[PDB]
Amino acid sequence: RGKILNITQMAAMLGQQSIRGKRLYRGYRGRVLTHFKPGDLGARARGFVTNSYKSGLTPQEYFFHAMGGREGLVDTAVRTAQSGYMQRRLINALQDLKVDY
Amino acid sequence: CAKCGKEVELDLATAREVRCPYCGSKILYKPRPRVARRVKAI
Amino acid sequence: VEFKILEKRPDSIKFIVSGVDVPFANALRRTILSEVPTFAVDEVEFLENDSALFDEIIAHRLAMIPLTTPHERFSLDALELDDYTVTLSLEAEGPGMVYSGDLKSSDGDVKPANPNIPIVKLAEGQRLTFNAYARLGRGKDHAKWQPGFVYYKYLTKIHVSKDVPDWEELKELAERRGLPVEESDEEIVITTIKAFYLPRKFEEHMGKGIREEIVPGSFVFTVETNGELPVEEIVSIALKILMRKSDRFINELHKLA
Amino acid sequence: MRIEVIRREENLLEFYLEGEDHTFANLLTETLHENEHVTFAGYTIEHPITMARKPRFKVVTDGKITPEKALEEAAQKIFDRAREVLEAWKAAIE
Amino acid sequence: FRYTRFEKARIIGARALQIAMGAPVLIDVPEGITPLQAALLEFEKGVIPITVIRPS
Amino acid sequence: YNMEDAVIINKASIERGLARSTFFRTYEAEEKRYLGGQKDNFEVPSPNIQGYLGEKYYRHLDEDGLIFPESKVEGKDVLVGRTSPPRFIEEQSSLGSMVLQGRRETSVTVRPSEKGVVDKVIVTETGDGTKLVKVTVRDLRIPELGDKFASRHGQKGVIGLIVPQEDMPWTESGIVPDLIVNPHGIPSRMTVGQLIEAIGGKVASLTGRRVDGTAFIGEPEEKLRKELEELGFKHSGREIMYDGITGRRLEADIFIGVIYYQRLHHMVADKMHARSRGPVQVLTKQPTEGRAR
Amino acid sequence: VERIRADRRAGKISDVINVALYEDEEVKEVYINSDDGRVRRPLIVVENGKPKLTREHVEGIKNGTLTWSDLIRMGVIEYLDAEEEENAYVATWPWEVTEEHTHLELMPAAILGIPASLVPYPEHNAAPRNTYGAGMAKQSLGLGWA
Amino acid sequence: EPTLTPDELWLVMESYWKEKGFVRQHLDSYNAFIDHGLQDV
Amino acid sequence: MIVPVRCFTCGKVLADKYYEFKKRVEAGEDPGKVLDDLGVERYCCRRTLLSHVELIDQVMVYKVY
Amino acid sequence: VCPPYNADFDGDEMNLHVPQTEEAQAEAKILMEVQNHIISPRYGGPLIAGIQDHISGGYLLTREGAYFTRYEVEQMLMFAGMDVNELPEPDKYENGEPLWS
Ligand SMILES: [Mg+2]
Ligand SMILES: [Zn+2]
Ligand SMILES: [Zn+2]
Repeated sequence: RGKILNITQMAAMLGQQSIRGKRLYRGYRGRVLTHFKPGDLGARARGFVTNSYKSGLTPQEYFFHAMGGREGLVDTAVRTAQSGYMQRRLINALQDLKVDY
Repeated sequence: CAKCGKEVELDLATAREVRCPYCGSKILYKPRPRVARRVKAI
Repeated sequence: VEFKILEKRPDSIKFIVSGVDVPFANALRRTILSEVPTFAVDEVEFLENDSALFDEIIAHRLAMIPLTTPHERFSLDALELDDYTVTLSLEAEGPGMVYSGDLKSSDGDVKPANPNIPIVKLAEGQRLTFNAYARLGRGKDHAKWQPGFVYYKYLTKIHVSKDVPDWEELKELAERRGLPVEESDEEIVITTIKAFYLPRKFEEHMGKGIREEIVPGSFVFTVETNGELPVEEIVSIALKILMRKSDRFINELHKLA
Repeated sequence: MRIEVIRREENLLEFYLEGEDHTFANLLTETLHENEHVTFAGYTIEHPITMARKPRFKVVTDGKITPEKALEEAAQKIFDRAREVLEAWKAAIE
Repeated sequence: FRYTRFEKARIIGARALQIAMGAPVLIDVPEGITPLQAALLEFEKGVIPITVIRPS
Repeated sequence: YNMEDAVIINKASIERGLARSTFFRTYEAEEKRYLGGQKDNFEVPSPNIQGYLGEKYYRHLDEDGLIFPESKVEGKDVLVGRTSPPRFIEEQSSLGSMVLQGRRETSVTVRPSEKGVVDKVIVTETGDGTKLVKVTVRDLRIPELGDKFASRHGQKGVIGLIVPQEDMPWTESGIVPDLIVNPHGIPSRMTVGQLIEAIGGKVASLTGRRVDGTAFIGEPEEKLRKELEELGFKHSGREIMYDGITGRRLEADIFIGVIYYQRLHHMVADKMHARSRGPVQVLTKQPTEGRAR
Repeated sequence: VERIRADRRAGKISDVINVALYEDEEVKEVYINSDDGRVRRPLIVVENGKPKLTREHVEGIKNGTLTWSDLIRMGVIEYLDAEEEENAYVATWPWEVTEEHTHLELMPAAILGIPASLVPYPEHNAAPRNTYGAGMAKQSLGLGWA
Repeated sequence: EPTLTPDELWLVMESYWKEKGFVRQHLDSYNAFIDHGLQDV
Repeated sequence: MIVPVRCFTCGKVLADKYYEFKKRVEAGEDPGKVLDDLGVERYCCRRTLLSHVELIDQVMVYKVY
Repeated sequence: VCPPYNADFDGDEMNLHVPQTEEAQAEAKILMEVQNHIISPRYGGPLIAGIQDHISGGYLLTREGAYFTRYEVEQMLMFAGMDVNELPEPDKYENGEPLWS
């Protein structure tokens, strides 16, 4: 139960926070949250958490982290659906084959 | 027998309507008997 | 073997045993928890319960009351315990809180050791009548039959050399908690008769200037009970069980070959 | 306390001791290490749920004394040792 | 002649069923044993008379 | 016995009260009035035929067919005896049902794998004009092997073994741990909040005031560590522990805290069941579903 | 837009009226919302950097003088919809109140809901663990009714 | 001046919950449906 | 649900010092000495006395005959 | 045996059925028993093996300087089924005390 990436993610930066590729764009007409100035593409504004899990996340940063965590939740239940049907195809096509003597 | 909503007992059997003769309400609680039962204490 | 009783309080004792070793003390310690027998309520026969609690909960609490066990009357060191049964009855009625001192016993020698324990609160018109049964039992079968506690620690001495900056604070700290300190022209000797939390300021010198040495063969014990047996007596009864247990083994060995 | 011998061999004895726990077992094992002739002496409690009352001992000597004789002398040590402590105790609380 | 895994399982399975319905057993004494476990000891000694007709 | 999210619980602690809980259920046997004029009549079913259970499953009923309280119920014991009229003396004729022509049983029984004791037997009238009886039965249920425990952070787990109090490692004071948690679960999930709560409960218990932990304006982390030391304890939460089996200090320091757990209701009593050979469907011929069937 | 807002704060017109000015380079629109299902949020108005209605009223809230009905009429608390929030530059703590902030947040710790508020120190965990932990509080066993 | 501190703001918030209900929407909307909305249909 | 008569880890009676605790703390006497002034050494015994709710008074009012 | 089932331990449930006829029962024990499935057909490698504590404990047992005193060695060979005779022998280091690498 290891990864050097999470031990470092407990005493250093978390890093950027992404959603399926692009950075955080989905919000108000010109900004993400209503606590920044309209028209700021800066590092801190567009979703970059600077504090670690030990020192503690601030209110803006904590909300950004939730946007990145819902991604993992949704996906895992969806990927199973396509796999299960797909397996039914190849089983009902190859189950007849045997190796003769 | 019986026992009701915040009062005293009633008589036994039934044929017709079940109402308590004083609070005019109609909900009964069957009273506990007066016997002995062995409950182990683990 | 020689002892040095540090303190004797009502129903507790702390002492320093010397001349034994690590294996034997655990034989002693484990025996006090799991072997020394007391009296406790085994089962309860309810006659009527119009109280605010369920039958099992009240029944459960009756088993938790520590009962005085007279050790000079049967055989507490025997391997086959005596089945002598005592009947604790009670007939109470509300309003008012039911205390532990209201229990009636069928034998004046076995009474609740502590009379101020609340059992259950009774309101108006709620009657409560029961006859608790008490028997002898051991701690390994059920935890209600436990005489008390044993905790032991290594007796260590901490040498704190005077080269360490602000060593005086250790002297001041030790005196606040009551640990015997002997001082000379090189260092201070601290006898750890209780837990010694070192401050963080000194953790960088832990090893260099400050080092801890264990005294081989000296344990500090803490025995405390609840009132069923005198604390002076628990150790006495415990050792006899140990001796008696081992003796049987030799008898079984001859019956093998 | 019944002894069920599992296997007997030349200077080797493994056996079950019904009715015992870690208390008497642990004490008996390290007491055997003072006897210089007993090279190996161990115990274990296979699966403590199904059985935690019968452990399994193994005693190995060097040939000059049987394990059966070795235990009888060894267990005698505990009896004498416990007796001394009890005497000190009683002669203290005065 | 070394058996394949599938042939081994079948032979035991066939042999075990015979042992239930009668069919005298060789030296397989100990103490009370199921019909399955009876076939295992007999096979471990290479005395099973069933031969595999190989399709060739 | 605690690897991969399992938790070991002190035997003594169970046995003195910790996590005990009671389960409740209640049945709703009514009195249907058929349009033809017949009625149900709750009476003790006369030892005859037509649905009669035959054994002494009906021993607990009173004279009027309602149990009286504090009578231990178990297995398929009957709670209330009804008798519904067939209303058609020639409708079924099930190859032996022509001679008896009696009265259909239909008595409400407790579900198969449940036990416990009856508590209250109400009896009243409905909005129309009949008589319905509601009987509730309670169950003791002690926290045994398999019940689920979980903190409020996400450390789900099942009770792994209920080890005797004696063989438990203890701290150079009087403290004996209740729950021994696997150390492979904290730096894997990243629940730093779990460690902070452990220290926070230790300080809170000693001082006596309850630490305030609301998000963003909670008690600053550094104060709990700086107060814990002046109360008389190594700042890091660790202590010297003695292993209860043999008895020698572990050559490390062992962390210890006060964490708030909570017992979840996925209790093993409602999962285990076995099938030997049951009744199946007639027209489709497949076995039945659920614990009630 | 300035007229209606300042009128609402004076208590002359009913409190459920919010006005927002959409600001394109060559389109001007002014919206007035008066429906029945909009989700709003309370915020403290601040003017010239000083948050309006200081400790004088906190002493009276802690006392038995003015309840919350009195506050919204007096003109300190403003219910902002999504639409009005488009022009507001909300601050967080009372320490960063420059002469640009239009409003000021109350206690930010109420962002989350009723079961996720049961977790102590939620800002120190990972996002998936909080979801589990919040979702498990709705299944515990206890006493919820005398 | 000391702006407030967080703690005093908490007292302000506190009043809002005690006076009204946590279940405001189902209760308030039903009260409006009884007077106005009935006669309207 | 009246105070647990034993602690859950350390076997030591505790009901006999609940009530006397509560009324004394509800008058201004700081808890960090009241507990100390009584026989409460280790913290394991202390947690069960500090955090408890004794709902029994509310539930008792309602009846089941 | 808790990579092949892909089970964890937080309440997951498993079912067990018992074959009856003598041919079926025999067939199950020779062809599907666990020991015949240590290597997985997907890739050439072992599937049933050590998990979390099994690996981490193995490191502590074999580091430079893990000297186990005589009492512990004796106690742990009886915990691991193995059954040796009077050959713990011969005590690599006897400087401090006679002990085992
Ligand atoms: Mg699972
Ligand atoms: Zn009435
Ligand atoms: Zn405690």
